[PDB]
Amino acid sequence: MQVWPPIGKKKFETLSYLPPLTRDQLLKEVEYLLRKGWVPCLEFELKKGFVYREHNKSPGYYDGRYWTMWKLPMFGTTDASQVLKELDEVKKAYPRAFVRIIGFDNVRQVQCISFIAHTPAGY
Amino acid sequence: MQVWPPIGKKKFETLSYLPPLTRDQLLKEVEYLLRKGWVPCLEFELKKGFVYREHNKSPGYYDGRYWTMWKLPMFGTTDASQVLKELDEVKKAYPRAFVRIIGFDNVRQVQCISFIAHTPAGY
Amino acid sequence: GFKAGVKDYKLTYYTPDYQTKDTDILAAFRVTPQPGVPPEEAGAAVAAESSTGTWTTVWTDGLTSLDRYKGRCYEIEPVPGEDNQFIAYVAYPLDLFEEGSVTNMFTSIVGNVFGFKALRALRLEDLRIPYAYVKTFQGPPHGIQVERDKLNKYGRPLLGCTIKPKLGLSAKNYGRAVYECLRGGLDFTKDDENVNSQPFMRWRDRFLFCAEAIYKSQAETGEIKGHYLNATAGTCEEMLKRAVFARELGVPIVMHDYLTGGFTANTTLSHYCRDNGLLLHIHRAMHAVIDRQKNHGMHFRVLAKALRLSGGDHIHAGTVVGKLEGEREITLGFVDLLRDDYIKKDRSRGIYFTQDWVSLPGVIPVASGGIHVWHMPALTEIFGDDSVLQFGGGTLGHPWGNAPGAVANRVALEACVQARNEGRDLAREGNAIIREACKWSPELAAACEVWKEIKFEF
Amino acid sequence: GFKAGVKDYKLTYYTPDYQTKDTDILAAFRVTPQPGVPPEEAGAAVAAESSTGTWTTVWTDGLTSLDRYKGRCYEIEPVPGEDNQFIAYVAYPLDLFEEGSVTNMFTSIVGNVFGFKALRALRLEDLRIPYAYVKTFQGPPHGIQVERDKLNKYGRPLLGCTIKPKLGLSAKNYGRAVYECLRGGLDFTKDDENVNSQPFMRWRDRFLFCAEAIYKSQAETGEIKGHYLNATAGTCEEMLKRAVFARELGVPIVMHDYLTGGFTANTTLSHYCRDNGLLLHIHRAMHAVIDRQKNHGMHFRVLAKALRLSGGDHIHAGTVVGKLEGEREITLGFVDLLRDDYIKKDRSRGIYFTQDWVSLPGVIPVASGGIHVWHMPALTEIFGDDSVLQFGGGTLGHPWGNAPGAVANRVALEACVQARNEGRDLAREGNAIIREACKWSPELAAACEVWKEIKFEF
Amino acid sequence: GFKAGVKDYKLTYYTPDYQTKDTDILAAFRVTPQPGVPPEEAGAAVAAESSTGTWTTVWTDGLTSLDRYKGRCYEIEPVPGEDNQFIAYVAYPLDLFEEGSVTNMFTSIVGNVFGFKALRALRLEDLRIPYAYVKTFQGPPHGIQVERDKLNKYGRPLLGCTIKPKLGLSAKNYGRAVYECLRGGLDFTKDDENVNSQPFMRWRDRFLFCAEAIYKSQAETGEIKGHYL
Amino acid sequence: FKALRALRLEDLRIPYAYVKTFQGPPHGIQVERDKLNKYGRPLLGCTIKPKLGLSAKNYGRAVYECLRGGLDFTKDDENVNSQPFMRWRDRFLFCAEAIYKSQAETGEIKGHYL
Amino acid sequence: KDRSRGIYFTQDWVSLPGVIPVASGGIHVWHMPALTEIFGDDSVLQFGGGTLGHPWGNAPGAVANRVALEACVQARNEGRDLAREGNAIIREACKWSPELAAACEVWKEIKFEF
Ligand SMILES: CC1=CC(=O)CC(C)(C)[C@@]1(O)/C=C/C(C)=C\C(=O)O
Ligand SMILES: O=C(COP(=O)(O)O)[C@H](O)[C@H](O)COP(=O)(O)O
Ligand SMILES: O=C(COP(=O)(O)O)[C@H](O)[C@H](O)COP(=O)(O)O
Ligand SMILES: O=C(COP(=O)(O)O)[C@H](O)[C@H](O)COP(=O)(O)O
Repeated sequence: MQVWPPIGKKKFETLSYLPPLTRDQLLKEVEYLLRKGWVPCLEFELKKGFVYREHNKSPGYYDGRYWTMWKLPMFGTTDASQVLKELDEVKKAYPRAFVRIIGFDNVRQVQCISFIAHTPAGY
Repeated sequence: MQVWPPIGKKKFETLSYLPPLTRDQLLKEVEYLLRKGWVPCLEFELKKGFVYREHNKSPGYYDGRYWTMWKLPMFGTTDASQVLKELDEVKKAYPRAFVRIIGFDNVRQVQCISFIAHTPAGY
Repeated sequence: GFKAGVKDYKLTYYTPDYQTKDTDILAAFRVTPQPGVPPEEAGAAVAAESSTGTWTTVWTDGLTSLDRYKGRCYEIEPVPGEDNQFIAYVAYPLDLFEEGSVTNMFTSIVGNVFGFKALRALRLEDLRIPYAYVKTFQGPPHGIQVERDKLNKYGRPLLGCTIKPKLGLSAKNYGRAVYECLRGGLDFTKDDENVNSQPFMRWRDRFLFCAEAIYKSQAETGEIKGHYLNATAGTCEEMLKRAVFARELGVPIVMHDYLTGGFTANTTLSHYCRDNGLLLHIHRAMHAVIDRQKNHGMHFRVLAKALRLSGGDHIHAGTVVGKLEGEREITLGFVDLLRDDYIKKDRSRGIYFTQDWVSLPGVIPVASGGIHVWHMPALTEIFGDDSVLQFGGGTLGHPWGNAPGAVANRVALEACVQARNEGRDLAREGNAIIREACKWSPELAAACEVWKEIKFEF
Repeated sequence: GFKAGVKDYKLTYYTPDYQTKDTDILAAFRVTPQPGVPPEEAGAAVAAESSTGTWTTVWTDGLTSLDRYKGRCYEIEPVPGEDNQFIAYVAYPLDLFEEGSVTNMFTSIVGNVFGFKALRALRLEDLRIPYAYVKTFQGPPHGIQVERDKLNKYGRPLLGCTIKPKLGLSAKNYGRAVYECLRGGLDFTKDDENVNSQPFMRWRDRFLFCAEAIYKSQAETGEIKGHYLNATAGTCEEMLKRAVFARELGVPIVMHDYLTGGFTANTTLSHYCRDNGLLLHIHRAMHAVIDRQKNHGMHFRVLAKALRLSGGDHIHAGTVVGKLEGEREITLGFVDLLRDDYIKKDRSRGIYFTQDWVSLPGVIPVASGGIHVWHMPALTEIFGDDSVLQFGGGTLGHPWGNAPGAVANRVALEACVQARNEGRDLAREGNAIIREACKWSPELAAACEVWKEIKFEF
Repeated sequence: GFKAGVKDYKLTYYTPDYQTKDTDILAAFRVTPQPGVPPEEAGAAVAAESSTGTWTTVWTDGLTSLDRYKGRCYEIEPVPGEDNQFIAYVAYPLDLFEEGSVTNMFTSIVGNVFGFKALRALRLEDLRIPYAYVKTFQGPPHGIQVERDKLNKYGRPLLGCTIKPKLGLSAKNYGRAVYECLRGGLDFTKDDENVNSQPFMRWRDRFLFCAEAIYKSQAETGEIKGHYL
Repeated sequence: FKALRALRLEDLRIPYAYVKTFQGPPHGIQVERDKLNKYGRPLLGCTIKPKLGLSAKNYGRAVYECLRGGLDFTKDDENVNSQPFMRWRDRFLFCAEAIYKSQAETGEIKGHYL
Repeated sequence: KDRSRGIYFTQDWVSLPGVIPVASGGIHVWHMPALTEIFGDDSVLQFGGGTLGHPWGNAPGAVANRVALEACVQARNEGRDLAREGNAIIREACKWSPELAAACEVWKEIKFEF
């Protein structure tokens, strides 16, 4: 019988309960995104990497859901390596940032995929 | 494509998106204020240089809009150098203060001009 | 000229040359007539009784226009096996129905016709809801896109858990079980359908302790959490009291049993949830009383369309693989009817009619009931990402407790998501994906050992 | 000690030595198991999933006392056929139920068990409502005695009539048909179940024209008149708007479809009617979807008991002789359950349990559906004075119009009443009584010639 | 791919092969373009600015489906004569509109397009309100049949009368003029559109005196009377 | 009027005695600048585009991005009320999140005309 | 009264608050000097397409509009004529603001003259 730690286990939604993604596993996620016809986009955050409720507490209101957009959604990108080129660029400019890769479906108008691609050392 | 930083870009209203004002550019702002027939006044703050909402959160309520008045509005002043003499005096007394120069129009009873004239090193 | 007396229903109500209008509500009834009752008469009797007709000629028919208002049996389709079974297609004019009222739609279509002495059995298989009628309903308080946007959850099915035992736990123990489940990786926990307000646990006490559990588990994990608080009650006043308190606590989701609570109360709650930003989870308690038998009742697909019109953000849609009845193809068919904007006629999936939803929000289907970790690949493959997979016994039955139970389900789900995204076949490589995940997850390995060989095949 | 894994349901949920308590809710389920499923296991699975159990062992059971809360199959009764059908008697402790909530009672008892893969079919035949649970309900807003006292009507069944065609009439034509029916001797007229508020006739227009008709016909005849105004709506807010306006008109009776509206909305209306002196007529629209088949669903006697708890002054109870299904002995059985204070167990009438109502008011049963003048003696004999006999087609289908149609029905009823009171056998001298009354009633003679030979035998 | 800058409206908004849907709101605009503005561009500018478009390319268009949401000029029908005048037929998808809101319908369709520098004049001649949109409105509180049934008036036009002078009468004189009109055979009298509540006559005073007049004239004639308040 | 070909109302002199019966603006120029703490320049705004078709989440995302770059305000298009593509309450809540995030980031008061 | 400006009557507002006028519809960075000169400080200048149409996205779009406005404000306050030195003020600002330079190249030059 093992006890699940109540500290040091902060999560980042989809794929965060699996071992950290390798560059090959990350590439495969981007390849799936593109094969599905979705538009990749990068988002980053430096100050508040987790949801909180400071400004309002009504149902469905949470602060920290919006992160900062890295440039623009990559419309027209057909190559997964171009998305990973952008990831390396954001990691270099902001080494202490939390970074997500997202994929948009314009028909249903919803993010169809989201996963953490980088985190700071300590959080 | 360049990304606008989401950190280290705190602003101070009018003129804060331009390169920092030179002593001559500052003097010219005071000269415009006086030429327009407005009353110069200096205001300073040491603890909270930005707006926040601690005491109330109803529409149009914000804390941190009022700063401390430096002496009184300079009624009768016709010389811009006298305003800059007062700026140097506040800067000397409070080196870690945020300092604004404001100009009042008594007819419309509104501040017609406001610009940051000094800030602490780190904020 | 008015002539008193009984005439055959087929004289007015059987119209085989009728061209259906895009504004008509169409019904596909599986009719089993009594011996000696011709299909044309049985079909016309169904059309007449469920619309404007009665057993004898009434003079008042002449004050109105039956041509304009009558329900019409426009087609009889003979059926394989059962004798002398047939599908009677009935068209009802838009004017017969009260706008925004599922209660009124059911009252006419399904009100009295099932009790006809002239029939042995009757099953309503499908309803074509005209898009002009769809527009009179609010539909889901939020819908799939809005719900995912509010919860900040993308790219995988959502994970839930029902607190167990169904009944008997105190409010404090309920909140303790809730916090332990949520902190382990489940997005949601939930009251059971029958947990309302009882001597063992009063609702307000449960709501407060569960809110404490939601906020503790959310702060701990960094992920948005919810616990479906049951608003189902004896009256609408109690129902709304419960939704008002959930709103005061700032919690994201509430739940309702639409069939036992009823359509009138469900539509009231759906409106309240839209006005107050609450997500609404729906339980289909009592559906199998109505939808189980092939020869009589109403297929779940009709009850599913009725819920989408009345309003709900989630609806229980079966598991296929779990402890309760549900066939694959029929399930996939009603899942499309719940989620999609346009669903083409497809008899292989039980879709008798093309259904247009004219942008009404989609409902998230919920797989719940006797499911565990080994079912994860099959569940992910059948439902895809726009679903909620719920594990009551599959979480609280884990040998190490709730948090490890929740980790096991979350790891199993994420392992299936990554595998699928990598090009693996969940339908074939299922067991292998899970066994691979067991090697690095002790929580999953412990769940796998307990539930090996647990299947539901009848 | 907690041991994870699946165990048989029969280990905790089959208790053949259990002594039922007077506080237990008892259920008589007709179970058809899948081949290879023993009755003890199928029965225990029913008891478990409708109370506290799940498919696997949960550690949380130890925080509570299952002995105190569990549902228990205490008796298995093999039934004729094969099949391998049986009656599973299940006892549920009083603590499991939310006070005054029919919704909660149904959610637990019939919520999920009907969908079990391990069963082929399941039908809930009867429920013993413990008198301690009965006391938590308001029940009928008025009941038999109060209703008679309010309307000043004694010594005969009440007479009603449904306005026809079901749909299509304007508000003014509705009020015209109402006035004509009421002025001829009917005590009541009513909106059909599906008449709510539609493009052909909006509710508020109908309510005011029907009030004009009630007051005109009452002043003309000198007898109190009513028209059941339908409050059934899409939302509770709309349902209450309707009842509020009927209250403003000072009109005596309102109507609701309890199954399509739902129990939550029904209980709110029943409470509103009690607070505002309105009589509440109940339509059982949709019941035959649930209660028709012998092997699956819920017998109407359960739905009848549920209505008396939730609240209604009248309820549709079938005709026996009319166009819709209903056997004599079973009908007499549920009519006693609706009207009486104490009903002893009686299997020849389908009463599985002795039912004590601890002074909860009785409900007036309503006979409606394909009945006419020749059915009057049989109807008076089956139901007796405490009943409402309803003639839609049998009034509006009279060759001379509504008022003569109403006279015919009133004369036929009063002829049966006088004959019975004089010592005549209604079951044997039926046709003769009606034939005799034809000599002094031209209205009755005209109805008799139109409907002679119209029967419903299948 | 997103490409910043100005493009012609006709590239996205002029669709002459578009098949209108029964759910679309259709608009018949009489367009008078400025000289040098082709009808296909003026039509497309009307469709764009009354629906989803702007003067320059926005990246946000790619987050949604313009095919699903855009207004479309699907047909140009020239007007005889030469001022460059034509009828531009525009189709707007049902999703663009707020249910039961005439305000929202007018805000989109007639909101900004009439002020276009590229046009000399613009007239909206007709609108095809789709029956799916019609169903989201209550429409008249009563309508023809109900009104006649309520007033017990059949077989002829109804007769009314507006109280004169438009303004200046006191509440008592208003009621006196009302009773005299109604008692002579008119079914209705009415306030002028101008008569609301003014220093010469406050509304509540008028309403009470007009009610006295309605009931006196109805009792006298035996016919139902009304005064539009 | 049949007796006229055309008529255009060019101006109205509203008498000051009539002006006094109206509240007029809820706040007006000075009060607005005093509430927002913005002086010495025109205010800067931006209408979210496409006019119609964006979801509530995408609306709030576009809002936050505009406000954080130096605009004082963003705004719903005149067309944007409550529609199948985006219901109002959803938009209001996501735009409030965007306002508060951008205001905290820049240190200047922000608004989004709802 | 001023017929050259279409004011047929003298209008007295007896202290009723003033309304802030909003300049909106097809404007971009090159219009900033003309807008500042016509309206002055008591105005709202709105850029829909002029922000969401920037090649680098919303935040750089907003920076471009904010820099262009503040460049006009500083220039005017320094004694420069916005009606004559307009294009020069903007070109000067492009040299230190990459966001403004990127906007200037996209809209240089888009005009609306009929
Ligand atoms: C089930 C059924 C009903 C009919 O009215 C026609 C037909 C028999 C062809 C049909 O199979 C087709 C239904 C479809 C696809 C659309 C509709 O009707 O809107
Ligand atoms: O109580 C449970 C099962 O819990 P567990 O997860 O322990 O099996 C659910 O409410 C059922 O799934 C409902 O059935 P359906 O979803 O078919 O309506
Ligand atoms: O509209 C009718 C029949 O009117 P008519 O008098 O013309 O036959 C009723 O709804 C039936 O009685 C069925 O109900 P139930 O079986 O519940 O009584
Ligand atoms: O949506 C816009 C223009 O946006 P953009 O900034 O993209 O051109 C406004 O509705 C216009 O200003 C029209 O109104 P008016 O002329 O009344 O101001």
